Amino acid sequence: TKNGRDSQAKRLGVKRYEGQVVRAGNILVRQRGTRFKPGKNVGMGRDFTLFALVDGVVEFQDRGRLGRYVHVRPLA
Amino acid sequence: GRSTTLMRLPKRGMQGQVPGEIKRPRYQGVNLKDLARFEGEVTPELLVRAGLLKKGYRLKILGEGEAKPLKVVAHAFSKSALEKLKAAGGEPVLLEA
Amino acid sequence: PKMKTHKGAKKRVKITASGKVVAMKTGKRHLNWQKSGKEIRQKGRKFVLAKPEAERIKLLLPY
Amino acid sequence: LLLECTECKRRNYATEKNKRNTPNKLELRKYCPWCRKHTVHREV
RNA sequence: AACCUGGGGAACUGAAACAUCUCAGUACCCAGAGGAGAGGAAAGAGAAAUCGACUCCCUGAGUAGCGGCGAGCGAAAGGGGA
RNA sequence: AGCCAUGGGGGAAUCUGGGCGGACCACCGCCUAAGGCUAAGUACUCCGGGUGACCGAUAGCGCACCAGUACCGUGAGGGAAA
RNA sequence: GGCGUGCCUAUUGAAGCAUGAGCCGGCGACUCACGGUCGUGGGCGAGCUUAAGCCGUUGAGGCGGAGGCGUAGGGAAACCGAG
RNA sequence: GUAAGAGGAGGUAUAGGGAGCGACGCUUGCCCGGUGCCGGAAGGUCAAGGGGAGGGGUGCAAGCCCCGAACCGAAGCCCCGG
RNA sequence: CCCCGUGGAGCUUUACUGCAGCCUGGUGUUGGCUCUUGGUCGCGCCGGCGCGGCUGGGGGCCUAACCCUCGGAUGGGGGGACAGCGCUUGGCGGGCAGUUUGACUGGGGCGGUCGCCUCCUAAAAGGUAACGGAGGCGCCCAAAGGUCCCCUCAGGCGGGACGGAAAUCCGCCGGAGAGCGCAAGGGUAGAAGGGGGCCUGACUGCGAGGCCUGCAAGCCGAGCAGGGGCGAAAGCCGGGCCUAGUGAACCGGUGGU
Ligand SMILES: [Mg+2]
Ligand SMILES: [Mg+2]
Ligand SMILES: [Mg+2]
Ligand SMILES: [Mg+2]
Ligand SMILES: [Mg+2]
Ligand SMILES: [Mg+2]
Ligand SMILES: [Mg+2]
Ligand SMILES: [Mg+2]
Ligand SMILES: [Mg+2]
Ligand SMILES: [Mg+2]
Ligand SMILES: [Mg+2]
Ligand SMILES: [Mg+2]
Ligand SMILES: [Mg+2]
Ligand SMILES: [Mg+2]
Ligand SMILES: [Mg+2]
Ligand SMILES: [Mg+2]
Ligand SMILES: [Mg+2]
Ligand SMILES: [Mg+2]
Ligand SMILES: [Mg+2]
Ligand SMILES: [Mg+2]
Ligand SMILES: [Mg+2]
Ligand SMILES: [Mg+2]
Ligand SMILES: [Mg+2]
Ligand SMILES: [Mg+2]
Ligand SMILES: [Mg+2]
Ligand SMILES: [Mg+2]
Ligand SMILES: [Mg+2]
Ligand SMILES: [Mg+2]
Ligand SMILES: [Mg+2]
Ligand SMILES: [Mg+2]
Ligand SMILES: [Mg+2]
Ligand SMILES: [Mg+2]
Ligand SMILES: [Mg+2]
Ligand SMILES: [Mg+2]
Ligand SMILES: [Mg+2]
Ligand SMILES: [Mg+2]
Ligand SMILES: [Mg+2]
Ligand SMILES: [Mg+2]
Ligand SMILES: [Mg+2]
Ligand SMILES: [Mg+2]
Ligand SMILES: [Mg+2]
Ligand SMILES: [Mg+2]
Ligand SMILES: [Mg+2]
Ligand SMILES: [Mg+2]
Ligand SMILES: [Mg+2]
Ligand SMILES: [Mg+2]
Ligand SMILES: [Mg+2]
Ligand SMILES: [Mg+2]
Ligand SMILES: [Mg+2]
Ligand SMILES: [Mg+2]
Ligand SMILES: [Mg+2]
Ligand SMILES: [Mg+2]
Ligand SMILES: [Mg+2]
Ligand SMILES: [Mg+2]
Ligand SMILES: [Mg+2]
Ligand SMILES: [Mg+2]
Ligand SMILES: [Mg+2]
Ligand SMILES: [Mg+2]
Ligand SMILES: [Mg+2]
Ligand SMILES: [Mg+2]
Ligand SMILES: [Mg+2]
Ligand SMILES: [Mg+2]
Ligand SMILES: [Mg+2]
Ligand SMILES: [Mg+2]
Ligand SMILES: [Mg+2]
Ligand SMILES: [Mg+2]
Ligand SMILES: [Mg+2]
Ligand SMILES: [Mg+2]
Ligand SMILES: [Mg+2]
Ligand SMILES: [Mg+2]
Ligand SMILES: [Mg+2]
Ligand SMILES: [Mg+2]
Ligand SMILES: [Mg+2]
Ligand SMILES: [Mg+2]
Ligand SMILES: [Mg+2]
Ligand SMILES: [Mg+2]
Ligand SMILES: [Mg+2]
Ligand SMILES: [Mg+2]
Ligand SMILES: [Mg+2]
Ligand SMILES: [Mg+2]
Ligand SMILES: [Mg+2]
Ligand SMILES: [Mg+2]
Ligand SMILES: [Mg+2]
Ligand SMILES: [Mg+2]
Ligand SMILES: [Mg+2]
Ligand SMILES: [Mg+2]
Ligand SMILES: [Mg+2]
Ligand SMILES: [Mg+2]
Ligand SMILES: [Mg+2]
Ligand SMILES: [Mg+2]
Ligand SMILES: [Mg+2]
Ligand SMILES: [Mg+2]
Ligand SMILES: [Mg+2]
Ligand SMILES: [Mg+2]
Ligand SMILES: [Mg+2]
Ligand SMILES: [Mg+2]
Ligand SMILES: [Mg+2]
Ligand SMILES: [Mg+2]
Ligand SMILES: [Mg+2]
Ligand SMILES: [Mg+2]
Ligand SMILES: [Mg+2]
Ligand SMILES: [Mg+2]
Ligand SMILES: [Mg+2]
Ligand SMILES: [Mg+2]
Ligand SMILES: [Mg+2]
Ligand SMILES: [Mg+2]
Ligand SMILES: [Mg+2]
Ligand SMILES: [Mg+2]
Ligand SMILES: [Mg+2]
Ligand SMILES: [Mg+2]
Ligand SMILES: [Mg+2]
Ligand SMILES: [Mg+2]
Ligand SMILES: [Mg+2]
Ligand SMILES: [Mg+2]
Ligand SMILES: [Mg+2]
Ligand SMILES: [Mg+2]
Ligand SMILES: [Mg+2]
Ligand SMILES: [Mg+2]
Ligand SMILES: [Mg+2]
Ligand SMILES: [Mg+2]
Ligand SMILES: [Mg+2]
Ligand SMILES: [Mg+2]
Ligand SMILES: [Mg+2]
Ligand SMILES: [Mg+2]
Ligand SMILES: [Mg+2]
Ligand SMILES: [Mg+2]
Ligand SMILES: [Mg+2]
Ligand SMILES: [Mg+2]
Ligand SMILES: [Mg+2]
Ligand SMILES: [Mg+2]
Ligand SMILES: [Mg+2]
Ligand SMILES: [Mg+2]
Ligand SMILES: [Mg+2]
Ligand SMILES: [Mg+2]
Ligand SMILES: [Mg+2]
Ligand SMILES: [Mg+2]
Ligand SMILES: [Mg+2]
Ligand SMILES: [Mg+2]
Ligand SMILES: [Mg+2]
Ligand SMILES: [Mg+2]
Ligand SMILES: [Mg+2]
Ligand SMILES: [Mg+2]
Ligand SMILES: [Mg+2]
Ligand SMILES: [Mg+2]
Ligand SMILES: [Mg+2]
Ligand SMILES: [Mg+2]
Ligand SMILES: [Mg+2]
Repeated sequence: TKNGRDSQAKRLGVKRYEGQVVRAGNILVRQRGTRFKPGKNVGMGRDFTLFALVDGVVEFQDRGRLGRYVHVRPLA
Repeated sequence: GRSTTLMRLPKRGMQGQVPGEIKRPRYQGVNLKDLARFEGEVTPELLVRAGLLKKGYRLKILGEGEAKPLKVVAHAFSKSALEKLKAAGGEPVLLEA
Repeated sequence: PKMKTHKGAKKRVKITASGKVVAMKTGKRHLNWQKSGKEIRQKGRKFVLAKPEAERIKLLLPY
Repeated sequence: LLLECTECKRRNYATEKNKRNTPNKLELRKYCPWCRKHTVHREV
């Protein structure tokens, strides 16, 4: 035939979860598109990679129309 | 069986040359901390006679430690090393000819 | 008798004062054509190895 | 086509990529050398 | 018997194929020397205005370096001795 | 890619000579090619002796014994037992 | 009377109709040299240690520091140096 | 056969070497594009070597030393034909 | 028999690479005389004529090297600076030599495949096989990039000179079924899409901390210093909506400190 083909797995998805302590810069979640939006103290890079901008705890916030956001609540 | 980890690469320049090695003066780092141990008049003669020279072409006192008062004949002094001995001793430089 | 130092590996790998083994970053001489300034810069520095670090130690032994 | 930009009155290069037949013959884009800062870079 | 000197001189094998390379100037064929043989008083060494024939041992040193810079191969000066 | 050696071609000078110090050039220094001889320290063990945390007749040399024998092979050569 | 599928090897699997072995006796296979790395017993310690060799001895030791490892690293290197 | 030489042959194209076919009878057509072989004083390409415009190293200098264009350079291959 | 081993050997050729062998230029052995063309240094004479050394080449004759031969000849004859032979050039070169001639694989061979991306298989983290199902990549772009400002689709129905299934224009409905260079997917109009204005951050020097991971490699990145772009500014810019568009090391090329 002519089929046996596939690009190796990219291992994306939720990397960090809500209620997890995070350093500054830890990739919070790798993703295909905008399956998750940025938020409080959370930036993103060319591949739509979400990552902490501060130290603290992750939190997820669903907002229907707006979409799903993820932020880190600072504290020390 | 595959490419050995020899995939890494030789940055090392000067790695060789036909006639071989170039005869150049070798400076032995000798700290003035061990230098302060004994006291009198430290010269290359003493440090090799018993210490940390070992026929090494040159002597160069330097670094951490506290300088005892005495004449220290060496072939080179660290900038920071010249301070410690200057603050209580003489700075006898090397030869020349 | 008397192990010989592996010259090929001395010519490309310096062992640190502690016990670590360092070498230059791979893939910076040929593939190049136009890679992010990040790449060519990331490739300038040297690194540490892991397990084979111990493998390569067992050559430059007299060294 | 592989392109390489030079510096004016100096000796510095830079990574580039020009187009063969496609509308692009010369490259007069500005750039930043190590000596001093910011000077025009020709193709060459 | 072996040791020695010169003339000629392999392949297996190693390189996890193989051709440079390695095995090795080894194996061996040949001529010659002798209780030894070779070498030997600088058209030398090589960086010290230093050494002072030759051989042999220790070291230098698995250094310098050679190398499909692979596999591997691997000096000399100088220093301690006979 | 010098130094040493030399199969082929060209081809000098005698100390204002000539070789070397890793292309080449200048500087500084080294040494005197194209004839020969030279003991000792070194290598080996057929031969004699001495010693062994060496063997003790399937061991130890192939041979403790009339063995390089008997026997085998055209031959080179193989090679016991006891 | 009850119970009970040789040994070894090799195998996912052997009593195996897979391997090897007639039986006994004797012979027979992880060593040494140099270098390396970890552990361990002990000597010495910012030091530790000798190699050829020489002297002695004739189952005696001693001498011999040349040299090696260690006391500084970093850099391709010049160089700098607790950086 | 390294060579000296020897066979060919103490022969001489009615002879000697190579190849295929295979007494004898009747016959053996077409295709030289490719390959081979043969022929072709032109031309294209082509090595050492000859040449030396021009260029470089060093030196106070005369020099020493190195790089190098055009042009002359066989067979072979391209080309032309059997 | 069959397969396997980066076993062996014999054999083949337009496999690779040698070698013998043969062809070939320069040169040594290697000499004399003469004619003709080009060059070269000095002179007599207006790029040319006369002379010598040196010649390069071409044709001819010569004899004494060298070769052959003739009643053993310090010689005669034949050949002749050619051949042969030495060093060096290039070429033809299975006559000969050393070797190479992949793996997966419902036995091998034949066929097909070999790396990268998307989806499914995959059992709701990640991961996950088969010669399972099904498609792409080995690029493109100085605008298709940056930034500032501005605008928002495809389609359905109605209406309009050429045209009407579908050019372009007005209107009403139209939350995404368009567009996003290209496969597929995730994402997206509260822009990543369409359009202008200024510009070249398709910068240098770095890199806290992470994703992924056997190693090597791949990936994201705040913020710092330098100098700069767009915007009033807060601010964005270290290339393109994102996931392919590729190659360790060695050896060598060009430009610089
Ligand atoms: Mg699959
Ligand atoms: Mg996948
Ligand atoms: Mg960014
Ligand atoms: Mg982007
Ligand atoms: Mg491989
Ligand atoms: Mg440390
Ligand atoms: Mg390079
Ligand atoms: Mg490139
Ligand atoms: Mg960049
Ligand atoms: Mg840099
Ligand atoms: Mg050492
Ligand atoms: Mg071989
Ligand atoms: Mg190999
Ligand atoms: Mg083989
Ligand atoms: Mg050899
Ligand atoms: Mg020889
Ligand atoms: Mg003697
Ligand atoms: Mg003698
Ligand atoms: Mg003698
Ligand atoms: Mg002699
Ligand atoms: Mg002699
Ligand atoms: Mg000598
Ligand atoms: Mg000896
Ligand atoms: Mg030793
Ligand atoms: Mg070598
Ligand atoms: Mg060799
Ligand atoms: Mg050798
Ligand atoms: Mg010595
Ligand atoms: Mg001596
Ligand atoms: Mg000669
Ligand atoms: Mg004279
Ligand atoms: Mg005289
Ligand atoms: Mg004279
Ligand atoms: Mg004189
Ligand atoms: Mg004179
Ligand atoms: Mg010199
Ligand atoms: Mg002087
Ligand atoms: Mg000398
Ligand atoms: Mg003499
Ligand atoms: Mg003697
Ligand atoms: Mg004896
Ligand atoms: Mg018996
Ligand atoms: Mg018995
Ligand atoms: Mg006897
Ligand atoms: Mg008797
Ligand atoms: Mg018998
Ligand atoms: Mg017989
Ligand atoms: Mg036998
Ligand atoms: Mg019973
Ligand atoms: Mg098992
Ligand atoms: Mg049975
Ligand atoms: Mg059976
Ligand atoms: Mg079996
Ligand atoms: Mg068995
Ligand atoms: Mg049986
Ligand atoms: Mg048995
Ligand atoms: Mg040793
Ligand atoms: Mg040991
Ligand atoms: Mg360890
Ligand atoms: Mg120990
Ligand atoms: Mg204890
Ligand atoms: Mg020793
Ligand atoms: Mg005495
Ligand atoms: Mg004695
Ligand atoms: Mg006694
Ligand atoms: Mg050290
Ligand atoms: Mg410090
Ligand atoms: Mg011949
Ligand atoms: Mg004849
Ligand atoms: Mg005859
Ligand atoms: Mg006849
Ligand atoms: Mg005939
Ligand atoms: Mg025929
Ligand atoms: Mg027939
Ligand atoms: Mg007829
Ligand atoms: Mg016919
Ligand atoms: Mg016919
Ligand atoms: Mg016909
Ligand atoms: Mg033809
Ligand atoms: Mg042809
Ligand atoms: Mg021609
Ligand atoms: Mg020339
Ligand atoms: Mg010339
Ligand atoms: Mg000129
Ligand atoms: Mg000139
Ligand atoms: Mg000049
Ligand atoms: Mg020209
Ligand atoms: Mg021709
Ligand atoms: Mg024709
Ligand atoms: Mg294999
Ligand atoms: Mg084999
Ligand atoms: Mg094979
Ligand atoms: Mg083979
Ligand atoms: Mg053979
Ligand atoms: Mg061919
Ligand atoms: Mg040969
Ligand atoms: Mg020959
Ligand atoms: Mg010739
Ligand atoms: Mg020839
Ligand atoms: Mg001639
Ligand atoms: Mg003429
Ligand atoms: Mg003439
Ligand atoms: Mg003419
Ligand atoms: Mg003329
Ligand atoms: Mg003229
Ligand atoms: Mg004229
Ligand atoms: Mg005339
Ligand atoms: Mg003339
Ligand atoms: Mg004649
Ligand atoms: Mg004649
Ligand atoms: Mg004649
Ligand atoms: Mg003639
Ligand atoms: Mg001739
Ligand atoms: Mg020759
Ligand atoms: Mg040839
Ligand atoms: Mg061979
Ligand atoms: Mg072989
Ligand atoms: Mg296979
Ligand atoms: Mg099959
Ligand atoms: Mg196939
Ligand atoms: Mg699909
Ligand atoms: Mg899945
Ligand atoms: Mg899953
Ligand atoms: Mg699951
Ligand atoms: Mg799995
Ligand atoms: Mg399926
Ligand atoms: Mg535009
Ligand atoms: Mg775009
Ligand atoms: Mg466009
Ligand atoms: Mg409609
Ligand atoms: Mg309508
Ligand atoms: Mg109408
Ligand atoms: Mg119209
Ligand atoms: Mg869409
Ligand atoms: Mg944008
Ligand atoms: Mg639009
Ligand atoms: Mg646009
Ligand atoms: Mg724009
Ligand atoms: Mg990091
Ligand atoms: Mg890693
Ligand atoms: Mg990328
Ligand atoms: Mg400014
Ligand atoms: Mg960006
Ligand atoms: Mg893209
Ligand atoms: Mg855009
Ligand atoms: Mg992705
Ligand atoms: Mg290689």
